Amino acid sequence: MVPGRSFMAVKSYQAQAEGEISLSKGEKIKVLSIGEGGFWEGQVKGRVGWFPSDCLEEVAN
Repeated sequence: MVPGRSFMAVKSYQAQAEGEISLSKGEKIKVLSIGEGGFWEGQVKGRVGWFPSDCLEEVAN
């Protein structure tokens, strides 16, 4: 439900939809919105949109 802790991307992503955005391995993705399944909205070095959380991972380790 709209998390705060910034998650780090473990892999890059190539936007395919109209509201989808790309990603960058090692880039700190700041989630801003969420939906269902492994998909949610976030921000990456500027690029803010929708994308699969599969390419994202906590920043604990």
